[PDB]
This record gives sequence, C-alpha cells and structure tokens, in this order.
Amino acid sequence: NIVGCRIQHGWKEGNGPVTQWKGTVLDQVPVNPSLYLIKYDGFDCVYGLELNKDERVSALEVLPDRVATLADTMIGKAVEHMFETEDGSKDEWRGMVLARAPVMNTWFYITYEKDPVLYMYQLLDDYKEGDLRIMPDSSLVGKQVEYAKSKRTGMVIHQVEAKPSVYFIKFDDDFHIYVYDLVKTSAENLYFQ
Ligand SMILES: NC1=Nc2cc(OCCCN3Cc4ccccc4C3)c(OCC3CC3)cc2C12CCCC2
Ligand SMILES: [Cl-]
Repeated sequence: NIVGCRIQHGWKEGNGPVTQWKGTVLDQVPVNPSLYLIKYDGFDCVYGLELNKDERVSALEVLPDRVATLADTMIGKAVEHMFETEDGSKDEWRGMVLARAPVMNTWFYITYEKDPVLYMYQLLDDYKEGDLRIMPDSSLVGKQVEYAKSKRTGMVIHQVEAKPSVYFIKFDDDFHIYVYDLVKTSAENLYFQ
C-alpha cells in the first residue's frame, strides 16, 4: 500500500516534544498487516511501527519521489564491519549478513553480536571502501513469543532464508526488530505459542 513510499511524520512520547522523521517504507508484514518496517533517513536500524494505531505518530504524509528509480554472495556470511569513532580511530563489530533489503535495492539487512537488532547498510559500498571483511565460510513465523527469566510479549515476523534457525521478532513494547538464532544462548528464554 504505502510500501515502497517515502513518508514523513511527527513523533511524540507522552507530553514530550514532537520530533519530525522522514523515511522509507520497506515492508508490510504478512503475519501482521498493521505492522510496517521503516528505514529512517540517516538512522541505521530497521524500525517497526503499527502505523494505523500508534498514537505517537502524527501528521503522516507520503512524500513525492522527485527522482525516478551482484554481491548476493555476501548473504549468510559472517563479517567484520568497521566504522569510525569520535577519536578518529575505527572500531569494528562482528555480525552476519541476513538478506538483501526490500525496496531499497542496494542495501542489506545485517545484525551484530554486540547489538542483535535489525540494521540496514549499503554493504557493497562499505566493502569497496575497505570497511567490510567477509569471513571464510564453514513454521514459527506468525507465532506468539514470550520472554521471561522480565515478561515480554511479541510475535515472530520473519524467518531468514539463508539461516533458517534465525528469526525476526517484534516485541509489543518496542519498535526495534530483534534477531535471534534459536539454537544459541541469546534465545534460551524465548518460548512460543
Ligand atoms: N557507510 C556506513 N557504514 C557504517 C557502518 C557503521 O557501523 C557498522 C556497525 C554498526 N554500528 C556500530 C555502532 C556503534 C555505536 C552505535 C551504533 C552503531 C551501529 C555505522 O555506524 C554508525 C556510527 C556511529 C558509529 C555507520 C556507517 C555508515 C552509514 C552512514 C555513515 C557511515
Ligand atoms: Cl553470554
């Protein structure tokens, strides 16, 4: 519907100030069509919002385009992804390339051990720049999930084709997309229905 569109909207939490956001709608989630995945300009995580019911969203507008519209071997690979720090020095995070992003062609879904939520980057550009090291190599979708150890509910929204024990989860209480490999320790408190 609004998938593939660029959007703008206000955001307000509680009595806080309204901030303005511009982004690109990537996906309307099949198991919950209220849920949209959005890439905001300049922000590297993928966000999920239930736009038709989230009272924090105001003044939702579709923007006009005004401009008219293979490294798939990276998919599934463990990588080391370098980036810049305040001090001028580079650091790196290690992670896994999950998939090509929808809608924004040249972009890839990736997640990281240090922050296992969904990110989206132009990985082939970063590779050409020397900032992406590829390491040598080497349904539950729609179910409810709960985390208790802390009692958090959500839904399994995607399975990663390249690594089928890996799933994307949307928790009811947050707008990040959480990524889990269900055989690992990070997933050991997740239970499904
Ligand atoms: N072409 C790029 N490749 C990047 C790779 C990055 O990091 C790859 C690992 C993930 N980040 C590590 C990190 C550390 C602290 C907080 C959040 C994160 C997320 C990246 O990180 C953001 C900067 C602040 C560090 C930014 C870029 C750009 C996007 C546009 C500017 C350059
Ligand atoms: Cl651990």
